[PDB]
Amino acid sequence: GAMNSSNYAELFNNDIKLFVDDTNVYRVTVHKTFEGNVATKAINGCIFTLNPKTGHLFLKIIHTSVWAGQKRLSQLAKWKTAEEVSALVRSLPKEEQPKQIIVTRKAMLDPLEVHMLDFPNIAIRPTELRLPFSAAMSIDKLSDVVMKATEPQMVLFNIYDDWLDRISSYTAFSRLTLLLRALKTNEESAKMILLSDPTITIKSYHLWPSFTDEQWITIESQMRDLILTEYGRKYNV
Amino acid sequence: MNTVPFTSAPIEVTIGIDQYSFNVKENQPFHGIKDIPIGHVHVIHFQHADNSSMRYGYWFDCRMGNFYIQYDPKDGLYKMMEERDGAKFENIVHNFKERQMMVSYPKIDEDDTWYNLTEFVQMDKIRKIVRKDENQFSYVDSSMTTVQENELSDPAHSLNYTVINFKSREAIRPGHEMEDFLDKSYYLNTVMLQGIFKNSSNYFGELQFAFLNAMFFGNYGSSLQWHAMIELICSSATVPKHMLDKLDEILYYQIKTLPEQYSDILLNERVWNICLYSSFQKNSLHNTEKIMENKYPELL
Repeated sequence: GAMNSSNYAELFNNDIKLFVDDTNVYRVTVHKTFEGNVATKAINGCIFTLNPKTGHLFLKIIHTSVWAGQKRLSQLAKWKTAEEVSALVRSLPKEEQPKQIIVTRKAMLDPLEVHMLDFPNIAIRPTELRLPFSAAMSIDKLSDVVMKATEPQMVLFNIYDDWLDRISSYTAFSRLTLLLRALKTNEESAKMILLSDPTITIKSYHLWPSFTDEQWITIESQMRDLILTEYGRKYNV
Repeated sequence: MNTVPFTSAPIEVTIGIDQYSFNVKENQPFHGIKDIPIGHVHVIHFQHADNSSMRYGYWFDCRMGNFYIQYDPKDGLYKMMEERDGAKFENIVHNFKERQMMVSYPKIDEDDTWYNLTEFVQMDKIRKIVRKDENQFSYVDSSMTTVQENELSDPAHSLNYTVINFKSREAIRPGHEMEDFLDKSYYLNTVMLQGIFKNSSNYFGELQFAFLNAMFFGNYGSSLQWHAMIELICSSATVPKHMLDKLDEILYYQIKTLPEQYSDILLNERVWNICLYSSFQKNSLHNTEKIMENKYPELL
């Protein structure tokens, strides 16, 4: 059943699994019409599909053309997410197909189950974890490829860069969730923390800066401080 | 007007005949039920005074043979049996009637309740759901599981209701996943009506039979089947107008006949709220919505 704090190590075992987050699939700006009514204008979106063990990210870019002439878009977005994940699984060799898919939002369960009826051995699971994958569009290189897309496109990334050369997949996932949680709580502050020192750059083939082991400990500390400050504010405590 | 004689009543038992019921005392001179209306299926049913566990009973149609009940002290139940000797049977019944040892099927002339509950139920369909081909009558009880329940364990004692599963390849056409999940019209009209039941009369017959097994025996799998058949129609955007009008009548008499005290266990909150207030057919079940709102407003 549900993925929680109790069964967290299961993410880093040798059973292939993917997280699917649909929170950036259907994106809009809300605006006033000439007549003073309100209207939405869709922008490019993305499915965030991640192997938490390998760091392999299957970023499917959802171009605004997919919404043209469609009704009830927030509902369609769940089914289009389910279609695209099902298409990805069928495109993978058998030995690369996941044994489990964990959806970050419970509303994805029925759409994904129905699209994966052909795969009765792949378990579709919810999670009780509050994962910050919505902040994926705060990673500059991922935001850039989504906004530039002129057509439906799949782009492959490693969201852990080369971290697994030095740390385990448990530690790499913990670093990722902390960076994304910071970016979600205070984007400006988080980005300031990550770039402030101009001598540490992002490699052309990476998403995050090339921090030494010591510099990551300082960064990780600065992100925890940012998250607690913001929390005191949010709740007056 | 047909008769189901009883050899004897050696154990204290509540006896049901359709929607009626009578208490019989241990060794009471009871020799059966007369004046049973020809033209309908009927169900005779039993609950022992000493074990109000296992309600059990027999579906039968008096046009298909001469049936009687006899207690079996070994298996410890009232059994239905067929008498093949017509002259022995007529002579048994005539004796019991002359001695006035039979209860009279107590139908009010104005009262269409039983017709309304069994309109589409046919013995030949019952005998395909309840398989025991050496008998012309069908045994059901509280505990019997459905083919569907067994999949999710003695196949001979199963209820072979048509399997309905909204998240099955049968229900969902490849490439029409969202369309077919949110609008069950293809599953209702092509797979179930044209494909399996052949017509709406067979579909309604199974729906009515599942309800009656749920109500008379508290059979849980039957209750699941009744709700699933209602939900498949209410969740379809495109249903023939005659089917919606007839469904409204069927459900009205089912809700009217349900004992008031069993609404907690026999009615599924989610299905009824969805069917009356959210579904495509939310506005198509006027009679059913009015009786449900006036008799069970707590459920909704």
